[PDB]
Amino acid sequence: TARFDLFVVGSGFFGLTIAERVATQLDKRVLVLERRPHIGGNAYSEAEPQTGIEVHKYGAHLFHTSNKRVWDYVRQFTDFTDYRHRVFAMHNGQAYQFPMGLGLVSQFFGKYFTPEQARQLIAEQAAEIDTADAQNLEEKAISLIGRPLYEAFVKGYTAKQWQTDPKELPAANITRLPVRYTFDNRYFSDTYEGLPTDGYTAWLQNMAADHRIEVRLNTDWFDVRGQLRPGSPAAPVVYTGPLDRYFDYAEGRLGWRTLDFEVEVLPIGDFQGTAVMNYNDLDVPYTRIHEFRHFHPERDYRTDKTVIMREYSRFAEDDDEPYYPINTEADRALLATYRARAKSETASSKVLFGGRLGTYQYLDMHMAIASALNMYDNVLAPHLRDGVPLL
Amino acid sequence: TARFDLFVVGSGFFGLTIAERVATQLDKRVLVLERRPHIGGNAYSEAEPQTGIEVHKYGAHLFHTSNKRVWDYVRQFTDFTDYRHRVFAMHNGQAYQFPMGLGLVSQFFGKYFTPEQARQLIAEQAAEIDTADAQNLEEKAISLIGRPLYEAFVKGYTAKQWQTDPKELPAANITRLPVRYTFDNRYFSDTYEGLPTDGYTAWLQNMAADHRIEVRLNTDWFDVRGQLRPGSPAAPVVYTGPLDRYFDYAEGRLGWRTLDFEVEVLPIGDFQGTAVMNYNDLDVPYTRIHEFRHFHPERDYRTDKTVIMREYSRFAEDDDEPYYPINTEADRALLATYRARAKSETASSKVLFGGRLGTYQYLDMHMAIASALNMYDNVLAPHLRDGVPLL
Ligand SMILES: Cc1cc2nc3c(=O)[nH]c(=O)nc-3n(C[C@H](O)[C@H](O)[C@H](O)COP(=O)(O)OP(=O)(O)OC[C@H]3O[C@@H](n4cnc5c(N)ncnc54)[C@H](O)[C@@H]3O)c2cc1C
Ligand SMILES: Cc1cc2nc3c(=O)[nH]c(=O)nc-3n(C[C@H](O)[C@H](O)[C@H](O)COP(=O)(O)OP(=O)(O)OC[C@H]3O[C@@H](n4cnc5c(N)ncnc54)[C@H](O)[C@@H]3O)c2cc1C
Ligand SMILES: O=c1ccn([C@@H]2O[C@H](COP(=O)(O)OP(=O)(O)O[C@H]3O[C@@H]([C@H](O)CO)C(F)(F)C3(F)F)[C@@H](O)[C@H]2O)c(=O)[nH]1
Ligand SMILES: O=c1ccn([C@@H]2O[C@H](COP(=O)(O)OP(=O)(O)O[C@H]3O[C@@H]([C@H](O)CO)C(F)(F)C3(F)F)[C@@H](O)[C@H]2O)c(=O)[nH]1
Repeated sequence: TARFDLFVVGSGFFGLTIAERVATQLDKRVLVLERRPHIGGNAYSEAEPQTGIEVHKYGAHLFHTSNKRVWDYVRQFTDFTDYRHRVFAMHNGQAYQFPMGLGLVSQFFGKYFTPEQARQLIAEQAAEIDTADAQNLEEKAISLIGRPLYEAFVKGYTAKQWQTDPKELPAANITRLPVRYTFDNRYFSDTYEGLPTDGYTAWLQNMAADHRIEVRLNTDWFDVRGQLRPGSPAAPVVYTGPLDRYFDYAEGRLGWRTLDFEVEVLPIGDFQGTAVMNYNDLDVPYTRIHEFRHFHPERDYRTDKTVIMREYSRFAEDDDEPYYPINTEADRALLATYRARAKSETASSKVLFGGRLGTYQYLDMHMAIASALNMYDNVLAPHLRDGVPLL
Repeated sequence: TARFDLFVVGSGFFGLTIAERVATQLDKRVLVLERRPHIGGNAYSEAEPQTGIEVHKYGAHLFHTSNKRVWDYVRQFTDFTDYRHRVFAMHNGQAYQFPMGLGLVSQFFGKYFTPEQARQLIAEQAAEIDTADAQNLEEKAISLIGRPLYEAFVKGYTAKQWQTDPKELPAANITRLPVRYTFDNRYFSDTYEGLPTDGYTAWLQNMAADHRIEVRLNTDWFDVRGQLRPGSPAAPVVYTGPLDRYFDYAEGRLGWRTLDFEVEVLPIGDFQGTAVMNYNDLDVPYTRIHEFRHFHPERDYRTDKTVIMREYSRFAEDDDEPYYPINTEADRALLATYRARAKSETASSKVLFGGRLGTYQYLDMHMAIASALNMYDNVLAPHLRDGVPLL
């Protein structure tokens, strides 16, 4: 009678987490529908033929979390390396330590500042706004690093990445970056961090490995939901695609940013001597450059070639794949509307919304996985197992 | 009849490794004689009363090795943290990335150099000498980092640390430092690295914990060897004290360097924002400064106080404790003599020589432990177990 117990739209970390938990902990059959030719969403990786180096096809993916439960969960499917992510910043022909630390300060200001002297210097340069009263990105950034540093490393980068007035961008975007007064130049500040030892695709394939999970690549949910759902009428639907696209943009177009990549194999062994180099100056079109050999130093790749990737940012069109939610005031207002329509869809046909795209949220991998675990624990499992309504 | 099966002089890592292996693997009674009030030699650590921060009393101790067997052995007695040692260098009022890397190069030379451009620049500045033909420290350093960088970060530091012409110092001293053309500023380049989770003293106390091992603090071997050895005539002696001091300096005085430390608790939470800051300029008397809170960031120490330690270097006197072997041509010549007298002592009264002091070798912890394992495997064990002579 009932073919599946649950439909999941999208095979990203949210979708796979949901699909894995349901199938493995509740002994239920889950159908996962993926539009792309591969699973894993933007986390999908692929070895470059010439060099053998693993390439994060949709931009650099670095896993990190302070959530012990998430860390323990993800380690069920993959090992993690010793890698600690660091970023350098290119400004006026000089490579700077990054982000905010004694390294960045001493370089940019020409002399060594003690932790105490550094705190005083920034406090002076952050006088025009206090951190608590920070409404947007521009105000919050200046309140944390000061206007001179904001001018040189934030204002330009933010322009290329968003093409939106920094006074209209959320403050949460800039607070993704740690603000320190030590020489610690770790780009993240979570307890647990590392790269998947055998790569991202292996990790992802292990999450969807269970026999009760079926994944259909090259399949849009909208093309087949008419045919599928009557086959399993009681089965709920977890949707992780673009939230506005789901309702045919009937309330308006949410602001998204999309990315274009240029992948190039170079006849030299080392291009920039580090994994990610940010480009903060507007005299260059790309936001940053990835050199993927530096992601996995524990592996010994060939030393005569190397793979680099330039990252370009622009507004997402109707045919584009959305990467970043812009989340301006207008966007947040429009989101509130779709939230209501999504809330209605949950009660009318048991359709759930989650993930970066499904919630218009600037989510990372760990945040997406944690979110999926919460939806499983508090919503999905009680429904599928104990009959409880989804609301 | 026979009280002990082996005498060990000195409770450093060599001595303890020897004592542990013999007692634990051969079921033999070992007496360890320590002159100091504590075990562990220079690796002894101690919590500072006000702050609670662990202080490496005899200078910063960072464990690292590429030897899998050593790593597996030491982990039997302690856990290791995630710590990766990094050093910054102070020169003309600016804090530099260190050692040789794209960080140091781009800072000191004012602009960003690509890995390829960096290799070319140094090759030009290292033209006066090729690395293979490097006889001493000065020549080897210039051949690896170039004369301008040698002038600014090596020549001055080496003067304060050795007070000896760099043309008379061994090349092995400068090759302790990694030479890179990436942004990797890890001060070491071994596979395994970290700090003892519960501190060095706990680690050391676990190695000497066995009931067949007796350690006598506050005891000089020379004071009691007359009384002890007839109590166990068949028992060999492993000596890890100063090699020249053993023979009453009868062949001459080996050149040593000793260290003086200044420990100060400051009413601020952070002094330099990093564990070790080198001071390469001669306008300051100390070689470097340690801030021990940065050694263990995983621990949460108080943020209103901090412990720092200034390191001063000088020649070791007859009453001083030797830290570094200088190993000049004259020193190596004198060492050859003591080697012969030591070789004679092995055949006349079964006295072995090992460790940093006992062999006049610039040894690290892992090298000292590896050395002790080799002496156990190839010399001590066959003797104590299979009667084989020590030669
Ligand atoms: C450039 C970049 C770098 C990042 N780096 C990091 C990092 O270093 N560390 C970190 O923790 N996070 C990072 N992130 C964030 C992270 O990638 C996201 O959290 C992650 O993609 C979460 O997956 P998601 O489940 O929200 O689904 P997503 O992976 O965003 O994709 C889900 C899938 O849904 C599918 N789909 C959509 N619509 C349909 C449909 N109609 N029918 C069928 N399938 C559909 C898509 O094919 C897509 O594959 C980065 C993001 C970007 C853009
Ligand atoms: C400032 C400094 C920093 C260092 N940092 C590192 C580091 O970061 N990482 C690393 O791997 N290595 C480091 N080292 C090197 C390391 O400390 C040595 O390898 C280590 O001390 C090895 O111990 P050892 O067994 O050779 O004996 P040592 O520890 O040098 O001491 C042995 C003991 O013999 C005892 N003794 C001597 N004579 C007598 C006697 N007549 N009677 C009784 N007892 C005697 C002494 O009391 C002494 O305690 C550092 C060394 C110094 C000086
Ligand atoms: O140099 C910078 C870096 C960030 N920012 C601002 O901060 C915002 C968020 O930065 P964030 O680094 O998290 O951007 P992201 O693409 O979401 O993060 C990604 O950036 C990669 C890389 O290490 C860093 O270059 C990454 F690892 F893939 C990432 F962190 F996921 C960004 O939109 C900018 O407005 C700057 O202004 N300047
Ligand atoms: O900045 C430097 C550093 C080293 N050198 C030269 O290199 C030689 C050896 O250096 P090395 O760092 O191993 O000296 P060491 O005291 O044996 O090493 C110790 O130095 C500590 C710290 O991190 C680095 O400041 C340490 F960790 F404790 C150490 F590595 F054990 C030194 O004698 C100098 O001649 C310089 O010229 N300049």
